Amino acid sequence: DMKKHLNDTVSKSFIGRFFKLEARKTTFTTELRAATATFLTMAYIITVNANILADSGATCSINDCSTVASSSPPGPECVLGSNPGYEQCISRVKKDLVVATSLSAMVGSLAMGLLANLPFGLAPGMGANAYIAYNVVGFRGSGSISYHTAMAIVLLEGCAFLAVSALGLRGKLARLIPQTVRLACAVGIGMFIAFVGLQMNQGIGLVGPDKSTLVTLTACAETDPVTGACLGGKMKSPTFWLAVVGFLITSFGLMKNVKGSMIYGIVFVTAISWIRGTQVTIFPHTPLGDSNYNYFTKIVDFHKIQSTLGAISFTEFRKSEVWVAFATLFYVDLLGTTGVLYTMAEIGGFVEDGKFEGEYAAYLVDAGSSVVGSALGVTTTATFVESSAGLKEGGKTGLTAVIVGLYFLASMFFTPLVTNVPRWAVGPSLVMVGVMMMGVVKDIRWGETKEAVTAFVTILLMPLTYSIANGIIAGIGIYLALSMY
Amino acid sequence: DMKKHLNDTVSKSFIGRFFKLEARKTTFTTELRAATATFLTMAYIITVNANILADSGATCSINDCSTVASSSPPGPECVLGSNPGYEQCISRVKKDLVVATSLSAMVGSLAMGLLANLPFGLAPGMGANAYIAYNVVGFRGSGSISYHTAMAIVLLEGCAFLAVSALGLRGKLARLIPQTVRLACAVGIGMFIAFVGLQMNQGIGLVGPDKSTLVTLTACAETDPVTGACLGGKMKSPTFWLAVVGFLITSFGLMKNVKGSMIYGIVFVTAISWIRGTQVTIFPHTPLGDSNYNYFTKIVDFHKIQSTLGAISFTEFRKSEVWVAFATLFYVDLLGTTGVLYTMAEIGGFVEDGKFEGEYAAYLVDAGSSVVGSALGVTTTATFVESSAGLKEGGKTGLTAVIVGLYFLASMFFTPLVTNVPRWAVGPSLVMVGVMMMGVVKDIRWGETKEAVTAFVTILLMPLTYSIANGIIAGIGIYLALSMY
Ligand SMILES: C/C(=C\CNc1ncnc2[nH]cnc12)CO
Ligand SMILES: C/C(=C\CNc1ncnc2[nH]cnc12)CO
Repeated sequence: DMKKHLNDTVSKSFIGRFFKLEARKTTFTTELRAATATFLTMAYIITVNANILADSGATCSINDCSTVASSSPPGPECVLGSNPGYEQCISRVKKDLVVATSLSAMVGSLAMGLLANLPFGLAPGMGANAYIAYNVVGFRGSGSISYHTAMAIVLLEGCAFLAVSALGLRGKLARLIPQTVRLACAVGIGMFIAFVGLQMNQGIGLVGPDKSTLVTLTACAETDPVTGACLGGKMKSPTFWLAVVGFLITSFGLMKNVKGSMIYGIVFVTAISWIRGTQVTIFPHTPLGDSNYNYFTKIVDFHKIQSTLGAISFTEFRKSEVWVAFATLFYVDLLGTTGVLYTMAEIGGFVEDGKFEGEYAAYLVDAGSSVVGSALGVTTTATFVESSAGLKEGGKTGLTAVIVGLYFLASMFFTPLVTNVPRWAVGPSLVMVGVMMMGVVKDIRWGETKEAVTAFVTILLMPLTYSIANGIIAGIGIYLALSMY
Repeated sequence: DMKKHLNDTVSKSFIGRFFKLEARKTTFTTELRAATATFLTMAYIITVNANILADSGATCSINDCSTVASSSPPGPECVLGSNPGYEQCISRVKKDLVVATSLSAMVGSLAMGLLANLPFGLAPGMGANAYIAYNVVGFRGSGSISYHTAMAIVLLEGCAFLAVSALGLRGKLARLIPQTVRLACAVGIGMFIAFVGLQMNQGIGLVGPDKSTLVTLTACAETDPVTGACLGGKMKSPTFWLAVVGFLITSFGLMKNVKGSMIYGIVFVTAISWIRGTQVTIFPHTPLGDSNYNYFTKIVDFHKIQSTLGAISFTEFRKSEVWVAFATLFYVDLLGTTGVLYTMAEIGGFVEDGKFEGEYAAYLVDAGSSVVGSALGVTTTATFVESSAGLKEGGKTGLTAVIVGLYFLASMFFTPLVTNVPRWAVGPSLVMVGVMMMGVVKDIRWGETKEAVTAFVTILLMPLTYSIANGIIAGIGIYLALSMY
């Protein structure tokens, strides 16, 4: 009877009256269990998002390169790599981005818990970060838009979404969109994300260049340090097989319904790779590896934001090729939010005939916690679909988001253990999230050619052309041209 | 009453008794209408397959190159292009391949009509030719296997299939395969075929190379003649827009259910491109264009096979990297035939409780008419899924295949009109067939992760790695590893 008296003294306290613990039958233990389940399922993003945004040309630029035998280092030599100053800068930025993402997940999860009494969790999810980490800012200073404007457009989009959802218009704005294009985009983004975690610059290394044909299987061991082409060997890379083993371990966690799956595989691969000396190690004997090991000697640390702190440059909104990014970010956010939260509501005992009793505040918290992320060094956030563990277990009030935020407190003190995760351990998680996103393709009306052609074009043009915007543009254009009357 | 007496004098003739026109209620007019419908739907392959196999490094080799200022032309300079002798050789081979494909479609359609009394049509379909035109023989002499062995493996596979289906084993052989892998392969082959008709060497030219990322949108006009890289311009290619217009015309033929769709778009684009003088023309003012126009001056011709006549080299079955191609061709044929014909049977009034009354001969005719194709210059054939027009209209006997063969007689006399079809008019047909193949993805069990992971891996690894065999191997390996007990 030890649990019963704790539950009832909590319920009769002011917390219980504030959250109405008596109504919507549930106890403190069930809510805590739901919160820990959701955290275990969704904890994979503290490192995945940080690693995605770290190799995305952050504040570090050509001005922070080291000194070489030449007079001054020009552009395309430092951003490529093989330079100590830029590597140290990127290591510091990757160290900072973990704390930035944890703070961005806490601010917004606490808001969703307090302002609205709903059991959800918020953090900067896939999509928008996968969009403006390789398509807008490019890979290490590529593309046309610098990193400063990439946060400015996120701030503008968040403010625009807040304005649009405050006074009621977004309900009538996201309903006129065709039904097939929404699902086609949702599938194409997942396919593109899965494709990203395969190349031999951000993933395991299963795909590379070729002269005659564009893409060829090159999981190859002799790997040129400067660029990444191989001088022999095929499907004998010591790291690719370990990554595949980790992916198999993760995949054999989805069946039999284990609590959290991706995090276990990530930590298994990382723990195996932490061994100093083997050919699969993450700390080599170079001075960079020595510094990384010296920092890893201590397991807990209190890092302070010093590099990518709030710093927004509003001096680039005078040209083209930037407003299109804003338009497509608005489109993607509107596509996601309009469906994910309403679908998530049905699992719980919340959906009513024509209202939700908390929709208005939940939609404003989701958009509201985007300015805080833009002036932090991260991208837009969204209600997580992979929070169904809590709704399946229990808990109908704001003891899920608050406890998730309290757990995320105990996630930024372990920065040394989250900064040395190898790049090849991320790939399996990206592939798994691509599979989960693609799982919805069975809801598309493939019968009539009008929807089938549009869906196929939108799905295909995203991974091949390596740009999310082209798929949406080509889907909308085909749908408009076919329906000309 | 003019039609009635023709119908009854045909029925009471020996043809009617031989085909049992009285039973399986139907008349001569209905069967002829069904045959013309099937021919109009499926006539798109006389030129598509010829164009696919023409730029696949045919008998033409380094020994047929012209004379230049150097002593002798080495390998990688002639097969690339920009040489008169090789261009003339490839033009002659493309001229011959149309007649070869027409003969291969006739022999086998007549057999399916006479030996078995079923209304189907046979021709070398997509898949196997898309496989051994860019993956085995490669693009113009690439890869590891010469063109001579590519026909030898087809002959061996056809003989093996005939032996396997003669004495009953293939019924119990194609049933132990997992259900998800079959559909995953069927979708991946379609995706790969659609991807093929996009590159700027065999398709419209929407996809090309890039340094940082592997694939980038490059529908670009300034196009280097030697290789195909552009020195400026984007999405302003005068031929890409015409190809897109043709694709739209074809797509606005699938709704409203017009008889044949792809052929109309192909002939529209080709007729527009036949104009001499414009920047989109197919006959330029170079001597090659002058010779092509001189041959096009006459509209009808009786071409005789002179280059790729039966010529099989059985001297390469001593090494590796060839038996794997045989195994995967056997796998693909077994995957296709086991489902397409049984599904096609249900539409007609033929399927019974446990038999088909004609399955045994139909399965042997399909495999039997592969040796004749191998010793002709083409690839394996299969019963066409896009013959549903006849079964929907009428006709329950062998007046469909015989009339289809008679029509294919009136398709090789028009070689000049089938040899000058531009390369950019083929792409829309490839994309449309990719859409039709992908349409089946809704039948895959995406619920459980065991099937979803396998299906996603098999679907994704085909277009990215640019090889059909890798997708099948990676699907089978994952399915075997996940189910280890
Ligand atoms: C809505 C956006 C991205 C969509 N991503 C996600 N949307 C919903 N749940 C998730 N879990 C992980 N990532 C996501 C960006 O605004
Ligand atoms: C079975 C094979 C290829 C599958 N291709 C096709 N299978 C069935 N119908 C068709 N129509 C056009 N192409 C096809 C090769 O043996």
